[PDB]
Amino acid sequence: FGVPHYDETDTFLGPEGEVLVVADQPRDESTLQGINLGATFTVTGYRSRLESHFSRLEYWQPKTTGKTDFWLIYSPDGQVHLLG
Amino acid sequence: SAQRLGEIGSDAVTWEKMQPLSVIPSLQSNASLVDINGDGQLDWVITGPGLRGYHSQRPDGSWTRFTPLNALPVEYTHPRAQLADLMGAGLSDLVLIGPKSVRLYANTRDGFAKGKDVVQSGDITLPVPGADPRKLVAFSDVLGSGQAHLVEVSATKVTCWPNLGRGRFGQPITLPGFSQPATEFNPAQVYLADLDGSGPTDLIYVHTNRLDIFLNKSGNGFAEPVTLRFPEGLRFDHTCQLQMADVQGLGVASLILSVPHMSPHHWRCDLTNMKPWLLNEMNNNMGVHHTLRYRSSSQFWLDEKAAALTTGQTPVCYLPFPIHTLWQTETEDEIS
Amino acid sequence: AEQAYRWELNDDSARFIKPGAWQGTYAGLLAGETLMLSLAQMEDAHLKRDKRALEVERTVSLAEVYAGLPKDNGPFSLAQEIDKLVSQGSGSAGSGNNNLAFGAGTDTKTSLQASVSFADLKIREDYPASLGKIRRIKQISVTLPALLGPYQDVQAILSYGDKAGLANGCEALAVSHGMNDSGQFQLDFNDGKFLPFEGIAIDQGTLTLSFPNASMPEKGKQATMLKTLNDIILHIRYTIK
Amino acid sequence: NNNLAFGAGTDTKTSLQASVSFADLKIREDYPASLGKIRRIKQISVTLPALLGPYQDVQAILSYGDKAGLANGCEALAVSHGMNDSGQFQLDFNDGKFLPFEGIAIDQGTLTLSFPNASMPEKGKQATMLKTLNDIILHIRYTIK
Amino acid sequence: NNNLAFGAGTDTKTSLQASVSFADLKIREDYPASLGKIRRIKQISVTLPALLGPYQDVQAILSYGDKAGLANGCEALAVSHGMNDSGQFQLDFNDGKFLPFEGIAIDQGTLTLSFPNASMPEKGKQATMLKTLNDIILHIRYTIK
Amino acid sequence: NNNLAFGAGTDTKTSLQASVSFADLKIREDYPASLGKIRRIKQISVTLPALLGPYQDVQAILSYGDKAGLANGCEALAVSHGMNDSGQFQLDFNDGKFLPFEGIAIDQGTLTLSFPNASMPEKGKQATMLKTLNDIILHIRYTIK
Amino acid sequence: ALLGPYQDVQAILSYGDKAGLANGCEALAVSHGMNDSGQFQLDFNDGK
Amino acid sequence: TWQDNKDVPLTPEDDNSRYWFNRALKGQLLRSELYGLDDSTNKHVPYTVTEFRSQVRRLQHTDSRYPVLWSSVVESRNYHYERI
Repeated sequence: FGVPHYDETDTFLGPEGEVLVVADQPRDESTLQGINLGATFTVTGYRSRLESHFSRLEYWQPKTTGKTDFWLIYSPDGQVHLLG
Repeated sequence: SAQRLGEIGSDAVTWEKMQPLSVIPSLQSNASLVDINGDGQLDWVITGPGLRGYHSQRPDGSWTRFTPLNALPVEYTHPRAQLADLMGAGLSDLVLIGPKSVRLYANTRDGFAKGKDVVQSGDITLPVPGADPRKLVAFSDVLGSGQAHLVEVSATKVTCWPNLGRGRFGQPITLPGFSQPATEFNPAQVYLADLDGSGPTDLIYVHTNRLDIFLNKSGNGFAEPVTLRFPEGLRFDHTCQLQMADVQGLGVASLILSVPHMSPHHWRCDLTNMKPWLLNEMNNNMGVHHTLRYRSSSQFWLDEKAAALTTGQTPVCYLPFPIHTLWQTETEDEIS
Repeated sequence: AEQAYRWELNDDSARFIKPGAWQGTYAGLLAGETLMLSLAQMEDAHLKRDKRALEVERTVSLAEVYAGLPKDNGPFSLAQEIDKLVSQGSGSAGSGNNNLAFGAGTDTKTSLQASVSFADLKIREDYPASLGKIRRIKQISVTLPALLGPYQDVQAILSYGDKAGLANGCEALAVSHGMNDSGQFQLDFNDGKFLPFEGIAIDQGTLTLSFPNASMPEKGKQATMLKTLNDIILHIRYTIK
Repeated sequence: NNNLAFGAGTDTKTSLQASVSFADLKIREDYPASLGKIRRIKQISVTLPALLGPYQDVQAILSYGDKAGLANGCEALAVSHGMNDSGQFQLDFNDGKFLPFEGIAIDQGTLTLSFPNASMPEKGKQATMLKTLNDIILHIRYTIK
Repeated sequence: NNNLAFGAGTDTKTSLQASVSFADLKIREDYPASLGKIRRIKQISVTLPALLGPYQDVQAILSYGDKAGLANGCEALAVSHGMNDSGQFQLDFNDGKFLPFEGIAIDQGTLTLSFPNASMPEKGKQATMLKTLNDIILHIRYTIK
Repeated sequence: NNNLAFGAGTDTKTSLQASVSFADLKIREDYPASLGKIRRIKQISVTLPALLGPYQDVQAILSYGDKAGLANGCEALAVSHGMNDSGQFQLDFNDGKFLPFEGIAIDQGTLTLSFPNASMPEKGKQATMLKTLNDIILHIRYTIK
Repeated sequence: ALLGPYQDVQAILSYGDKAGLANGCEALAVSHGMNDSGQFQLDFNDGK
Repeated sequence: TWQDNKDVPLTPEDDNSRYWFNRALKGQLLRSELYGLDDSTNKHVPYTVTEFRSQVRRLQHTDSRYPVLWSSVVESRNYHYERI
């Protein structure tokens, strides 16, 4: 529906081509699997508008300024994927 | 309206005898039929002194009773104001263009957003439509990106300013390959259409008894033009029209010329019989060959409609999109 | 001319023409000259009272007005009440001078009409008193956002039921197509004559708009066109001085 | 004389006003002295690049602060729609009467534009509209002698 | 009286003219005699379907019959755009003066249109413009009395 | 008389001027001598192809370099926008008065078009306007008799 | 939609009881077909 | 709607909701028939009829612009006629 704002109002799509609804409340996290990320990240869970897999997606944002963001996907079969 | 000509399944298409319509939107003045909502319907949009609204042409051949707009820009009717998708929403935004900035009011479907003045960066200077009678200024997807870009066509070159959204444009580039003598060149003779059909819009120049097609190399300039000739007597002048539409349901626009003189006379030119670049053959070199054929969704509609005509039904198409679908395939065994 | 003078200026106290210009004793000699002077005096007064009044265009949504009636008056949706009324040729909506009804006169029993008071429109609130106290109507246009059959027109009469010093025939206006319609085939402000409703005060008086043969049970004509009408729009041009 | 404020008059307190000095606009400097030193206003039109809702009309008046010898009513102009607007239903340069602001030197004086019912918290009406406005544009038609 | 030719006058040899016969046009037979026998031209406009550049003008003069029966200047009409052109910068039926060709009976005489600078070997300018002239359309406004 | 220059007057040094002779426009040659000899200008309109945005005006003046017999003010025309512009806010061929440049023989004298305050080093206001000026088009309405 | 811009209509509209009309007001020329009239210009303020 | 971990029958409110609920089912095969094409009288009956009943369960509806829905075929049939 148009060029993104590159801010919190943007709607994101998951890999299957679908709207990601904030699924849950944000939390902070400084590590991942024990790795010190070097920044505090705010982590928001997401779920696709139309469900068909029930994977959980997370958007991590570098609350501590200086790092970049990233996304994680937690697969129903236990796989974990990191993107961007 | 349009109808299947001949037997159901025939590729032929014709037109129905014009009928008066049972419902007229009224409020004819200061209005036009456009999909302002971007809903897949056309809205008879009226503007003026307390006139802020529309009637809607429903796909079922009926009308929505008058609906007001939530917000109409004062400048909506301003001379030189354009309607174009500059937000990228597929909605036509209202915009005014000067050489260094644009004024845009985003189309929010039910009306327009508070507009903003967008200042262009650097040395980017925008063409201003109407600024120079010798040049054509228009929005077109000359890059084949799915978005219209602002383009200027002169006798010697084509310059284009990429649409970056919200009325912002990128650094202009030159698209070489288009050329006409400066003396002969006249924007009125310049047409834009994706005759190729893959996305980038081709540049077309019309001459009496002939037409030059400059294929658009995906925004990288143009091919040397193919000159086509018109049939004897099909002369072209300033009163003559040129339309481009997929009247044949081939997924490719055909060209139609008309001569209003001595009763309107019309001619069509097809450049194909099939949509270019679709995958239509496959062969594994182990004796198995495949062939694929496609048809516009609009052809299937003509037949759905035709069947209804024989069953006395009045079906409704809810899809104003003449997109190809796969129609037929075959698998051939080279051995047996 | 004296009456025209008074009307234009919103001042009916003015007087220039006096009796006795014609004296029987003197056989009326100089009666003409006497009148010529009075006319010049009138003209002078006109010129010295005139000003370039400001032109204000104010549109009105009837539906908004009816929708907005005080609870006590009983607000309603204009479009909805109309449809009930074309089906019910004996019904009514609204109250006071802000309502819908079929006309009472025999000729009007199948005519659906709406009425509204200027007092409720309260146009005066748009501008400070200090900008001019006299606010009077110049011209009223009508728009009817409804659908029509193939070549069907729409019939209606706009009128002011409070006719007073208003010039003969200026108590009413024809409507045929809407779209900023008027009672003229050609609207011309330099016609030299007064336009319908011209000189009516902004603060008071009642207008009505009548659609003949709006009763559906009687198989009328407007009944089916009214069915598709979502609002009534007035375009009221008035001036301030 | 180049500012924004609400009007001081009792029934103008909720009217938002904007004002500008013609001297500060320096229109005069746009043309050479040799073309003549008499540069005066013939007419002013007004454009208001805002958005209007279904029945939202513009309530605004443009006026010259000092009547300065003008004929009655020439001190001001109404605005109703905002696109190259004017104070009269028909603009006619051959009308025969003087137009609003006609004869004012472009050289000086303060012009003001009034917007009644602009105060939002006091239940304004134009106030909603005014928020959608991006600029104020004047079209000053003047002549040189 | 239905032909094309280059003119024979001193300054007409590079000018190509076309001409037609009113008698052959037979406009008269379009309506019944019972309507009145008098049918006369009020005005003539010209359309010249052709392809001209943004600033390329048409050079052509329309003229008729024996000028002796006409008011001065009514013997001819200028053509410049070929777009329902009249020979006037402004067409006005209430002008008070006779229009070009006004009062000519539709029944007779020869009408002609002349294009100067039409000889290609002489480097005429109309000479190349005319390669795209598809037709000459006359629009005749006439009336029955 | 076919050149460009900055003006030499005291208030013109920042004014870019264009000058053209009438004689070299060779208008006369468009039509046969036998068509008429008195060929004089009735009205001139001006187009200045340039990137003038929605509210961007242009200050430009066209004048006759040999005022002689012209009524006061007919020596010049003021361009405000450059799109078939003209010498008045309302054009009316029935105005009752003579138009700018009216009566000038089509091949005599010279015209000059000024662009005031346009020199870039001087921060002329129009300097950026001229950067986009791609031509100067004159539209001359004249008559033959 | 009967005709295009370069085709003409030859037709006459007339009223039977012409007795009360001024000479020529008994009929209307038809030649255009689009809200036309029997005159080249229409002006309701015309003195005739 | 999913409530207290129960599959609860729902009348889908207004048009906004109805839209998302119906949207969730797009592309779902609802019926399929296999019909022979020959000159026998059996050409007037299918060999088989397959039917599906789809459902949509509402799971989340915080950001109401894009409600989270899940869908599947709740039930299906297979009729065998053999053109009888």
